[PDB]
Amino acid sequence: DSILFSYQVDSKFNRKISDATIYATRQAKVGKDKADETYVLGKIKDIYTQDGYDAFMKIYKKDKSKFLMYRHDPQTFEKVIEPILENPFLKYKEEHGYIRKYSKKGNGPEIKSLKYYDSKLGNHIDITPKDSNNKVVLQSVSPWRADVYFNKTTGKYEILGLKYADLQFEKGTGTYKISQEKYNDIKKKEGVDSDSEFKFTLYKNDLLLVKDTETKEQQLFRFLSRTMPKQKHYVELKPYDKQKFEGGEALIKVLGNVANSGQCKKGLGKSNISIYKVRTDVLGNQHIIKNEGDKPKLDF
Amino acid sequence: DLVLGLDIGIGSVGVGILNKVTGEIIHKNSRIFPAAQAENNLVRRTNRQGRRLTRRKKHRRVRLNRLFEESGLITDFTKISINLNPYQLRVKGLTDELSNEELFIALKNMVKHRGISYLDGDYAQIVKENSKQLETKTPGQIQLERYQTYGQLRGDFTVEKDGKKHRLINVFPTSAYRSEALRILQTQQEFNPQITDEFINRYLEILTGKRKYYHGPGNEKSRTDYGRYRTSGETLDNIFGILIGKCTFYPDEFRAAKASYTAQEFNLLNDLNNSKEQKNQIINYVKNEKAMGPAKLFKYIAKLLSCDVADIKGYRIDKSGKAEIHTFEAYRKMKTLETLDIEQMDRETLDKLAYVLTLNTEREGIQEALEHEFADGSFSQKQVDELVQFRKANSSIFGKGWHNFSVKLMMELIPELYETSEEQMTILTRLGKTKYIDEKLLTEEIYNPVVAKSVRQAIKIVNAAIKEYGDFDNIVIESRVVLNALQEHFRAHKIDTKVSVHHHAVDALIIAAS
Amino acid sequence: MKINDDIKELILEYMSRYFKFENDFYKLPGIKFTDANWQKFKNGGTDIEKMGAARVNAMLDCLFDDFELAMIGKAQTNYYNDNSLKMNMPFYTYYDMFKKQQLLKWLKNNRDDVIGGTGRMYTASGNYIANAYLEVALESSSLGSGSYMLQMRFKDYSKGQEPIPSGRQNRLEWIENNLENIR
DNA sequence: AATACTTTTATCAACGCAA
RNA sequence: UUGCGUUGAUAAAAGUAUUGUUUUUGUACUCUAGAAGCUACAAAGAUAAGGCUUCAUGCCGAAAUCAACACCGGUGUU
Repeated sequence: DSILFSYQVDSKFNRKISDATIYATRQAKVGKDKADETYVLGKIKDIYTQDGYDAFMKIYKKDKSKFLMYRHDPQTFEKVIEPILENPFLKYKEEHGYIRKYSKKGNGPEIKSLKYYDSKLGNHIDITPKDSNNKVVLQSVSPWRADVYFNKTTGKYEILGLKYADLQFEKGTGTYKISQEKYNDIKKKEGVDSDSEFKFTLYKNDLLLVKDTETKEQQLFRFLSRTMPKQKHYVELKPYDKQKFEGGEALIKVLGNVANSGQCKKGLGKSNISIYKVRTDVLGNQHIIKNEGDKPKLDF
Repeated sequence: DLVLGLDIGIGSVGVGILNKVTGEIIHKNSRIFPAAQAENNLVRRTNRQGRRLTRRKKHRRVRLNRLFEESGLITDFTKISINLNPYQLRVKGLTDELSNEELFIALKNMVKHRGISYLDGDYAQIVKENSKQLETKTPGQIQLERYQTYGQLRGDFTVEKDGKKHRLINVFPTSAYRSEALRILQTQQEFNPQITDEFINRYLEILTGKRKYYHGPGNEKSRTDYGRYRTSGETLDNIFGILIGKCTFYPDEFRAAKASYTAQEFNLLNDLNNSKEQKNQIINYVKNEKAMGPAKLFKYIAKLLSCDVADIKGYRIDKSGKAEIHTFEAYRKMKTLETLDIEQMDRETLDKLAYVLTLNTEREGIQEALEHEFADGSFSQKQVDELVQFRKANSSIFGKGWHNFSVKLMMELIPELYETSEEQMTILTRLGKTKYIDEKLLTEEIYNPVVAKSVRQAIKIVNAAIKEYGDFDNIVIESRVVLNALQEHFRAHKIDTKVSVHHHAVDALIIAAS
Repeated sequence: MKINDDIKELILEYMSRYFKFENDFYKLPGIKFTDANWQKFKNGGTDIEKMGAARVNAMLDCLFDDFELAMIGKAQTNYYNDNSLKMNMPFYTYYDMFKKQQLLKWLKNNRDDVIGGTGRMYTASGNYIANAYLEVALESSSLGSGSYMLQMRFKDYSKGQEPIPSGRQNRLEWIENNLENIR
């Protein structure tokens, strides 16, 4: 086990920034609510197929108040659950036709689809139009790289995270870059102090070295991403020898053990820690660096 | 003195190097890269062409705004009511007077949904049923009838009639929309005199205007590398003209067309040679005298030598029958043209008429290649029209392909073919980076994306190892392209090196020992 | 902008530059320190970020022009993004460098609209200091009633006992000849 | 963000005629 | 290893059409001319965030290329 590995680095900058699917949100009270919250909506596309009935009864056996018709047209929902008592929607279609709504007469519109409160809002991009009333978002926003900062007045590391959608074609010359003020906002949100020293930046499959300060241990990782964007400095790592981290396998003293799933989501924003970056040759000759340059690369 | 070994996989190469007189490991390593997925280029291409479609729809609406503002009908476009029924005004303006703002509404709605034009198989049956309906009305009348009868207008939707059920669809040809717009514009011209005939020609150009599949994107001052207006300042005529292949031995010359005099006389010569007087006799007989065929050619070789056709060795067979022999089919078919014959014409003019007629597949490309490439040609319009109908008449014969040779090598070789019975590879036998290794061969010879990636990353490993340590004599690869590549580089660099074709590192170490 | 310890050093530097006795400054209306509290502020005692907003804005409004506070914000953006600047020089020296870069751009691009004058500064007792600083403005950017939108503020550190000349041409020649002595 | 059409150029295989 | 005649698989690039998602508005459905914005239908706008000049059959944006640094296709080190 004196074998050396050699990986390939992924540092391309203009990739898929998000989905192209335009989602809708509402503000409502669902579940264990003490206030309103924003909910990404969903839709059952058609209920008379085999999939739409299964999705309907899944939502119905989870929670009945998720449906928007349950809150905005209740008696029609009563005439929706009278069929599900005695049989289903396909049988009603092949006997009586389309499931119309409640009305005085038989002249209400037909019911083919149903919206509900799908989930809570996570990472998004606010693309709300001018004359709109609720929020309109784009989901599935991917991460690109990390910038690692370090301050001396606390003696610990802080970690940034840039996405693909944090860059822009600019307004005078059409170059692809991020400004310095938006970068100051991203530095402020991630908790980096203004007077920290920029150490290096990490792409995917970039070899990381973690050393300790009290008990002289050494661990080597591969960087993946900048997961869990609610509390700070958490980094997802991968092994150097294999492709996975299955089990509650121990790594070093101060980090801990991998979770039950197999994912290594650690917090490197702590004291008693030390980080180097490894730049291998194509034959595997590991060269260790401590300072990359003077400033992070922002113009491409 | 040292032996190199490589184990090549899909996304990994394991590599090792030994000494073989002692048998200790000098180096071992594992190089890991992601796989060459072709699903990402399909995703990127699909999105680019969808973005072009969205762009050109919006530009049609912008061009309609510019045309309507330049001719002075409407001043501003902010007070236009978006809550009027466009099909009602489109069917009303066929006989009545549209009030100058509902005309803009009708024309904008008509340019938003034009039709298909590939027609001039359930989907084919539904669009033919819809054409069978539109032979008596315009499509605006059909859409208004569907609207005020069934409530629905758009998509594909099925309706149960009194005794039958039929699925409807919103697909009409472009000719019907053009006829309806021409009728509406002539009636409003009879009413409102600000819509001159140049307005009608400009609007119909916006409506039925499409690009050609051999043009591409771009404009005269727009300079695309995906279209005919190349970014180097020039202008191609057909973008599939710089994609035609090279010659087999001189890799800087364009190929020849299969349907000319030169390739066809070369093919009949190659099937005849496996002497000179009866070569020329059979060739002028098949060239000038008609009602020809392969069985007729074997009857004629029974005729002139006056024997039964025996001692046959040089013949190709098909699965069905036999007597596959080359003929002057294209030459004899180019003789039934009512304009002047091709016998007493040049070989350069014949071959470039064959080029122009083989590559271009429809009227405007054929026409402007005949007008633009034949310098000072001064061709008439009658022969252009009959060559258009001639190319339309033979698509299976004339769009055959392109001959694998070039006109330079074949003009080097057509006289020589006759005097001796000799074959092509023996005839060509008889006529005959400064330290690092190239990326020429490994970027050209691509069988798959996966093989291309893995072999080029392995060759980077190879040349890094030969830079670091020194010379070699044995290189092992776990095919023949990389073999003769390395063998010719090492003979040209005067080095006798024999190249022969955790886990992968160990396996490369093992085969380096083997 | 951002209020931190670097703004405290910049405030104390420019106070030592324009006022010659410190009690001309810390007793101004709107600022209004006391002697023990001024010694608390000066000698590192009080944190500047939890003070009143109106007092710190009054100090910055007295010591700086309106365009100069914008240049403080832009130099703060550029300064905290580089380790050379952050680990070599303090913030007031880099603010001086930024200010003279803007002055040189003014002199290069449009030389024939640069005007200047003698600046006058009111003390705490109502009496002014005549000739406290040198005003440099662009004449095209005038608002009216003697106000200019783009205006900077310098101080000469020459060792010769000759004053700045008057007139547009003479003062422009003095500014172009003494570009290392003003600060 | 998916389903219908049209077209061009090129390369591998394998089935034969020859070397 | 090289040429010709058949038919399978693939790759790269081009031109079109109809929906889908989503926002406003109108009409219907519902509750008392107002309200709720569910459920349908129809117009108009957007369709990876964005950006350019030449003013238009306008154009670009989801792939591959890869260890860094210094001195004459080569040359030295952590």
